[PDB]
Amino acid sequence: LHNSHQARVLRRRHVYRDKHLDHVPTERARQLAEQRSAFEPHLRVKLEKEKFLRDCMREQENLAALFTETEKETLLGQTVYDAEKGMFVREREGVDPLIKLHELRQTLLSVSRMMSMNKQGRVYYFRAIVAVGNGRGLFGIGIAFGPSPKEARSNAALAAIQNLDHIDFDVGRTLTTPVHGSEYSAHVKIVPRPLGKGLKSNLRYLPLLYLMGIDNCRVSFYGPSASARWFTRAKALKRALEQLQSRRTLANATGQKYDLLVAPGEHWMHWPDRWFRPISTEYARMLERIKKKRPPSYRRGFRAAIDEVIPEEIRPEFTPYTWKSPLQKWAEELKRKRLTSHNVYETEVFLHPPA
Amino acid sequence: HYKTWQRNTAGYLRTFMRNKLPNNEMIGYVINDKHPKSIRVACDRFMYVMRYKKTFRYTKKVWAHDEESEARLGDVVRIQPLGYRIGPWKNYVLVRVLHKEPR
RNA sequence: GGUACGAAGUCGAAACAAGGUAGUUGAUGGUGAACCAGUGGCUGAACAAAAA
RNA sequence: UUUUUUUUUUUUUUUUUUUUUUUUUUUUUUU
RNA sequence: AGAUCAUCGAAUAUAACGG
RNA sequence: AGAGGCUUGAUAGUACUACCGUAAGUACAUAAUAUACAGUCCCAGCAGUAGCGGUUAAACUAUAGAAGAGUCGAGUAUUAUCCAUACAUACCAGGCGUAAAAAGCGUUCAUCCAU
RNA sequence: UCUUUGCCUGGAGGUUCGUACAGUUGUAGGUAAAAGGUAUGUUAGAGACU
RNA sequence: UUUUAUGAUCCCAGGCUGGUUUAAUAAGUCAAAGUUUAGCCAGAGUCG
RNA sequence: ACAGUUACCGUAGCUGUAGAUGAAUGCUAAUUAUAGAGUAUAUCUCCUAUGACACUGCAUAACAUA
RNA sequence: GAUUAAGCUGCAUUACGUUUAAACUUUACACUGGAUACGUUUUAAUGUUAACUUACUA
RNA sequence: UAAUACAGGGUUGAACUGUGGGUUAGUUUCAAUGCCCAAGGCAGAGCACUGGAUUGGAUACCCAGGGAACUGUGCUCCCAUUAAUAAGAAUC
RNA sequence: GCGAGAAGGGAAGUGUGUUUCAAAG
RNA sequence: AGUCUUAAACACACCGCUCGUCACGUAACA
Repeated sequence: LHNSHQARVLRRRHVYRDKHLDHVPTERARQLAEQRSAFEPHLRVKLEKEKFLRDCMREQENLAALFTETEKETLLGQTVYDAEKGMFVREREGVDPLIKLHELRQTLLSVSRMMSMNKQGRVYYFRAIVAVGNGRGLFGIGIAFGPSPKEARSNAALAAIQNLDHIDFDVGRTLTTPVHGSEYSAHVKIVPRPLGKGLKSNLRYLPLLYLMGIDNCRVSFYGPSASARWFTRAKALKRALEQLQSRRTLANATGQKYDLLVAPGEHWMHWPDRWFRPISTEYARMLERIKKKRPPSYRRGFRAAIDEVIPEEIRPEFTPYTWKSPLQKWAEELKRKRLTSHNVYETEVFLHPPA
Repeated sequence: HYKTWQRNTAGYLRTFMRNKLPNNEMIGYVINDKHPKSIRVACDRFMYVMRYKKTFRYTKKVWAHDEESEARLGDVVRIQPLGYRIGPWKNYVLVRVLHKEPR
């Protein structure tokens, strides 16, 4: 830094800087040192150990799991109900039936129109981009084509379902660092928000946010495209924006360091030994360990008297005492009688008078 | 001129310290020692830019005075200011010489 | 002399695709208008194109 | 204008290096 | 008493001292 | 309507400091519309880059065109001014294939950079 | 991923050692699309064959 | 002998600074290259 | 902070929309009597006034002891 | 004749130019000059007029 | 672009050296073709130029002649400007 | 005897200003 | 005549697209 003439006539420690005489630990330098110790013990290598008994004596066991004639000879020889609506709906139609269709939401983005030339005139076909994804931990974008706008929408949604991808979202609904995203001119910067404040984004795109499962975030689009249309480039920005997110459980596993939040205390790292301390003990073998273990001589626990708790109904609030004021006793008596009623208290009446 | 908020940044404070010396002293190398009891000391200063956050360098050639005429061309020396004007060009006084060039 | 915009008439068929018999460019010559002849460079170059 | 023969003058890229053979070793998201 | 970016008007640069 | 100036073709997310779904001008009175209709007909005009006006389009004129469908309000609106909203005035935070951008090839001065 | 040199800001335009030396994109009358390109169609006195 | 691209010679115009709150996990601890309104410093001489 | 520019895709360049209100202009309102901050705002011509009457002090030895 | 030699870098009226360019008070809370004294006193202060381009206001 | 003379660059072997560097003006050489000037000539080619074709109404296309231009120690870099569209360091 | 430019923009570019220090007529 | 391959500044797609001299009119650098 600042290699001026004045600095060059003062930083020189010596007239000659003998770099070849420097002492740096190299690979060959250490190899020679070990060899010098051996008086006139050299490098050796070992080959892989190939044992036939590793698989010969184990492959037979796996055969017993399929030796049955009914599982070996064979080889080597459309609607779903929707009870609150009650109407037939196509089940498969190229869609996984296992996945519940009554738990997802769709959001129409745009309906673009294209033109096609032929020998006679012009042919127009519509298109749409529909994003389908659960609003908890799922997101997806699909694209397709169709002859009419109504048909295009349905076809576009189909691809979104089949291309559903998981996200890395924090349990606590709190991101770590703000992510940034790009494809050509675009920039989509997601600014996190404090817990308990809610979402803040464009009203047009509001539904989109919800669909993503992201809470407490400020999603803003900084010029999705500066040329042509702005719908196509934008499609790929989402994909390469949420992949960069990281949760606590991810960083802690590799970081092997304190990665706790502020409100909870040591929730993911604290692992009490539940298989060493609460180990079972029977009365038949307890007498043998009394004469072998250290005698109990300590004082550090007062609340050390508990056993199997049996559910029991109690009413601590309604408990007359010799120190309660006369008014309190009266007030509690009337209140207790009201809750114990099973004819008037546990009933719902619409009109006030007994009509 | 620097604003009030510009006097607390680390970039400006660091540059200030380098420029600032006891008794407003300066460091430079002599480039002309032709006239009797006269030597021109070339001092290098620094400045900070609040726009691009980068510091540059600019030379400042000044005239000095020597009693014993011990300093010679190409020898880094130390100068001290004075509260007067002596001679047509003389504006500084020598204290000591750090480095000496062979002959 | 030259240049901008609006309207629009006559005289010509230069660019596109090898028809103008490849076509832009540096410096000259020439011709009522597309610009044309020669040398240098480029492809932003079309067709054609091997056994004993 | 064709063929043949025997010594004048100007000029100097036809033949002669190659399957582009390093982890193929590098050219620019999308239509 | 010390230190303490110069900018616009398109542009056109080497000048002053002693043999 | 205690009361006036604007919009009445599409397009614009219409602001942010406390609260951050932890709640009524909640119900009756008390429910409607203006892409109904009138005049001119490449002429008269409007407007915002893109535009409309020929056979009548919510785009020109007109609200006794109906107690105007809307936003402000004792003001409203046009023009003008600047660091003119990420047309990033480009360290944060844009480029140098085809598209506006790398000097014909090379040794040297100063500055910057390097182990 | 890092050091340093050079260059550009949509397209577009200008009077009718002294006739030397040096130097030059910019103070408009006007405009809202010039343009790279993947694919389809069409044309082709451009190549081939049922 | 002295300045000179780190701008020497040289033509026109512009005097320098402060001002409390100021929303957004740009939550500024001084409003972040450059924006102002009571204000500070400073602004030759002459009766011949 | 977002839309639009043939009814395919990178650049580039435009219209409306934010805030700061330190000019001018049009329409309509003087409608209780508790209505404000800054250089108090620029150029040029003719004529009149100022300039001997400007603030204060007789403590400028005054009004002066049954 | 006795010294007889007068009208601004300031303020005001009128007029021209420019889209635009300021006159109405019992002017007495302060600061300050003078002074033995809150013993006097002064337009540079203060309060009202306003095309509101601002606060507050069942 | 066979032979010969002068002096460079690249590859490998030994010795020596022991941080010598990247970029580069107020700088310096070279640099196709065309033009001025100069030297020139007796070959092969051809711009201008009346020398044999035009049209379905106008032409340099197809032959031939043809005094400029074609070797420079010079004046000299306008271009589609000479081996890609980066002069260096790091990851194979 | 004391006070009075309290109505000043005419000069200057490396200047006017700002910042760091110092000042027992 | 029906296909295949390549090229294209046209895609109301060759009755396509597009340029120049001259004539008249309105203006800014005079």
